[PDB]
Amino acid sequence: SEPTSSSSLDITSNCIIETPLQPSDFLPKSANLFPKFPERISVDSWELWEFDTFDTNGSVAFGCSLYRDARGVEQGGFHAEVNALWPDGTHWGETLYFAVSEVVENSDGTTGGKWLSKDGGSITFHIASDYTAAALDFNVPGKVSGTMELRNHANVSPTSNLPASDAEAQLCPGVYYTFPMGPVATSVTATFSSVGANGESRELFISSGYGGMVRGWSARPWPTFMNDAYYVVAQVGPYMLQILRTLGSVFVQHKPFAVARLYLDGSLVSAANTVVGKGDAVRLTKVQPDEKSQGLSGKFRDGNVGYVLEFAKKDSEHGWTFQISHKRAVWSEPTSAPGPDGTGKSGWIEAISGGAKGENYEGHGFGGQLQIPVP
Amino acid sequence: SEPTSSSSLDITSNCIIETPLQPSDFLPKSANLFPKFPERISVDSWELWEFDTFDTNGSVAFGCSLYRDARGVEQGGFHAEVNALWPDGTHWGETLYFAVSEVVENSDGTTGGKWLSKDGGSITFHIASDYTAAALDFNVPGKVSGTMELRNHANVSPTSNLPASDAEAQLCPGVYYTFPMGPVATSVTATFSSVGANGESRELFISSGYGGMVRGWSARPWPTFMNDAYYVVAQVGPYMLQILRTLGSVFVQHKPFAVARLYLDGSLVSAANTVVGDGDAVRLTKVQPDEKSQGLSGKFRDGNVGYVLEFAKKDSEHGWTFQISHKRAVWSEPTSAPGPDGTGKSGWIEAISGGAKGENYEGHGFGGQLQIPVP
Amino acid sequence: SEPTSSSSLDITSNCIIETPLQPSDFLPKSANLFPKFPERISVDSWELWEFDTFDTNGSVAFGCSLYRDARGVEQGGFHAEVNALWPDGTHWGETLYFAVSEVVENSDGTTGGKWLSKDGGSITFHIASDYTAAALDFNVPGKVSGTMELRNHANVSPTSNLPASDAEAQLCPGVYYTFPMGPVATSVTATFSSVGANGESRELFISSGYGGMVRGWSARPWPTFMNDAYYVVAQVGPYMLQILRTLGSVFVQHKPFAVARLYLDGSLVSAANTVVGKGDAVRLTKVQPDEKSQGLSGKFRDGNVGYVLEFAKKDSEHGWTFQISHKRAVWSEPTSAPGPDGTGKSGWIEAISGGAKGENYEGHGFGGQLQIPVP
Repeated sequence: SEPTSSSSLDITSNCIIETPLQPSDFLPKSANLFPKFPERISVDSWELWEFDTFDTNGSVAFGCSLYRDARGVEQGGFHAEVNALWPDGTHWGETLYFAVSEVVENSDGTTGGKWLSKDGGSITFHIASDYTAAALDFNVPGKVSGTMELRNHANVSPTSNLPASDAEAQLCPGVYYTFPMGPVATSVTATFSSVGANGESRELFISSGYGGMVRGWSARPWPTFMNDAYYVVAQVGPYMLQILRTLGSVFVQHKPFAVARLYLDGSLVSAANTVVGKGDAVRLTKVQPDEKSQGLSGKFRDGNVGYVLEFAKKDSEHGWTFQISHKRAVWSEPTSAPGPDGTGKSGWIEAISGGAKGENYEGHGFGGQLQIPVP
Repeated sequence: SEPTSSSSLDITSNCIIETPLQPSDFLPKSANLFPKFPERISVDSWELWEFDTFDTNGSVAFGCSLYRDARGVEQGGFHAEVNALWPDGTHWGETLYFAVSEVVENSDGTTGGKWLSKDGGSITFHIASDYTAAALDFNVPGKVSGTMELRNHANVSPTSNLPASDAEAQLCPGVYYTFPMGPVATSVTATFSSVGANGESRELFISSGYGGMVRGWSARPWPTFMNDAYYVVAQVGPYMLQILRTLGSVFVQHKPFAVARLYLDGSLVSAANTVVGDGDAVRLTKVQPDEKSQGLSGKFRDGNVGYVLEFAKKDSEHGWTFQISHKRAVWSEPTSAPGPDGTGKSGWIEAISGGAKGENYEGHGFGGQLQIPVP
Repeated sequence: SEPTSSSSLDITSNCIIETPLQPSDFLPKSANLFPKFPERISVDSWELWEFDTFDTNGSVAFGCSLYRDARGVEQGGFHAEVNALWPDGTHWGETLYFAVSEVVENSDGTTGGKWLSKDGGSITFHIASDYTAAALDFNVPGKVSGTMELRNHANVSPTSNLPASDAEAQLCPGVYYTFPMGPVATSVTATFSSVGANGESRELFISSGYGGMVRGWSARPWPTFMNDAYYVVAQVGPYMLQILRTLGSVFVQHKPFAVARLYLDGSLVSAANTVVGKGDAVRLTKVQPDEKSQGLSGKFRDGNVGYVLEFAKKDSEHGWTFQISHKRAVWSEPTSAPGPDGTGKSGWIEAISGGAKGENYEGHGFGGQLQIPVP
């Protein structure tokens, strides 16, 4: 509970270098929660600690992505992307900025994080030494206050499933993207200062909610390996799934990449770090509204109404397939100038069905898709 | 005095490396005229020493931008952009390539530079230890010979206004763009061997010309932080202004940046390193021909006939506003294949008017705009 | 003899770093066959050992490009492009991925290479210490087995013609592209398990064939310096020519580059490392089907039916001009989504004629062109 490792960066006091930085090495069988760029970042480098929640029916969602990268220097802070959805369709969403990001590892092996702004507002996290619990405290004046908790209850420990090699931790060479907590039950108690029309509103998820945690980092900037991405975490009957799939920019010859994990009754049954042309592999196919009647489209040039997600087992014909349809729109922000080819990012409360061949379990997910106009 | 530090690069002998280099650190309250990549240029690094002049009436102009740029090296050497405009509208413009670029700092604190080619041809500059004077000598056989001088006569020294921090010296992280001489009186006496359809011309500005000097450098190549730029140096009654404004490419999330300086009869009255986001800030708005009748358009996809330039003073409602109209075309070169979306660069002898509330000064500027086909 | 230098890379074990690596320095008057990134590759770097063959009549072709390439590693391993063409027009072509790539230099000065996969399949090469002979062995289960030989019989040695400076070995700064064996006679005996309608077929090129060898490497990825390339090796009467000619992407301001060599009965008579507006220069002009009736087009947006290739002496005004027309299609693969601006790569068995003024020699070449969808 005394700090034994400490990284503290102040984006307003010269911690950005304009040439590449190599991160600290990946640690096998660790959740690698301590920053990999501990003293300085480059204009390219990024680190992500992400915690999302939603209730079992998908009527409410609350997510928080904490970043260290240089995108927010002009706003004076590291990014904290906070998004909330109520049962009535109201959405609250902001990129919040915090001049200081401090992450410590304590002697007991717990990890603490603190995004701190000059006015004293903060978002903090605290993660158990064995990665089975995470707690966030929000204290952002005039924006959002409250708490979020994620807990793993599975039989097999988080540690048992942690990547043992760089390949198992990687989206692609040099891009690390990991789901170290696996299946989590969630709870939220939060208050938002102004929602919809200048009014305060509270939000609750009770210890019975779903969600997921993401730990990611890279020296490589996103445009150099992707121009389209999809992320979701979901519960579909007894299945717990989590996936990031990128579609490459021209700088990786438009190659797709994915990191994906599938649990069944709390046990890992599929781990994929490759796309169907190591462990397993995944295929992710966009669904168009001329193919499937149910599902919203986002507001930009990507008109898909959902996806088909297939987990293919290495040895066999036995796999798992999930139909994902966009059920409720969360966030929506452009990533280019408007127009017929304008791109953007859209968050979703997904309706998902499927499982093994013949199965038709039904559940929900929380995630989002993004394009940026990189060739 | 003899040279006390010396940077000499020669395109025949390993002057460029295929991986990134961090420049030497920015020096506070210095003009930073000595090369920031003194032993070798990197795959993407560029350094700029620029000296532009025009006469009080805008009838003649003469500009020279000296580069150490990996792009120029790939194209033949250390390069100089040289552009002249005569009262009848004839333009002379060439990119000149040199095998050797040498910059020294001397014991007395002066800075000397020499772009030199095999055949003896050369462009040299000599800058005073206190940056109040700069002299160029042109001796390029069959192209141009003569001299250029800039002399600052302000009672407040150039050093007093020099950037004291990376913030004040930067367009954006790692991109340095500075106007260390401030307001200068200029003169030029040059002969050009062939102008128009046959024929030698002299070109003269009497010490009572206007213009300005630019010192810039970065490890980051221009396409990674911009795809559209406007630069101008101008005199408008008692005002002397200098501004670069970039609009970002996808690689900086389309963020706009600016470095701008406004002097009032020799004293700095507004310093901006930020764009207004609806030191001080600047707003730069393009003007289209359906809005304003007076002004030329460039020959490429950017159809604007000028700009509105506003300096917004921190905490005040009252700033300065300048109307910029494209009066005379200088240089015009494509930067993509031609077509409806073809990009290019255009130089201008802009007609500029305005000032603070109640002011209507009128003057001229020398500048240019540029697009490149990067999303 | 025993290895005195060894570089062995394994995709299971930290073979690629996510930040730039500088290669080992170019060695003057060496074929530089040992890997320039010997301990690991970077996420940008690539290295090429390429060996191509065709018969004198242009009825059959067999080529093998061996790579260590970050893009290939991202896509499965150290890759080999293997392409074959039979007299009836049947083409066989695959990209093969290998877990291990090993190159050694032995005490006798020979260079040995081994692309090796988990199942024991391999492609090996062995190159003589004076670069006059090279032999490849293919042992790829279910794909291809056999041998390819290249031998130089010129009275002037390969060593006499090797580049002596970084400039003579370069396409552009930092991109090395070399033809160290010069003119070679070739021989192939190969068997392919499945070609056309699932049928194995043998392929024979008697020690009376033509072809060429390429050795290239760079820390700079292809999109950052090109978006269109043409490569060919050919025999036209007593002439043996070899050229790469790239057209720049926006990241090198669309500048064209070339590396080209022309031999007359075994002696180097033109070495060009520059495009027509140091040694000589080359001009490479596309020919359109509205200009010339004979010649195929590729299947993508580049509709050319051939090229005009001119070698220009600096210190005279004669040179050599060759007419290149696409005779037979070898490989054809898209490099973008399909459509009116869809790009791709096309291999060809070229018909080539020409020479100096008053010459009309006729022969054949093996090569290809490619575009990548980078502005």
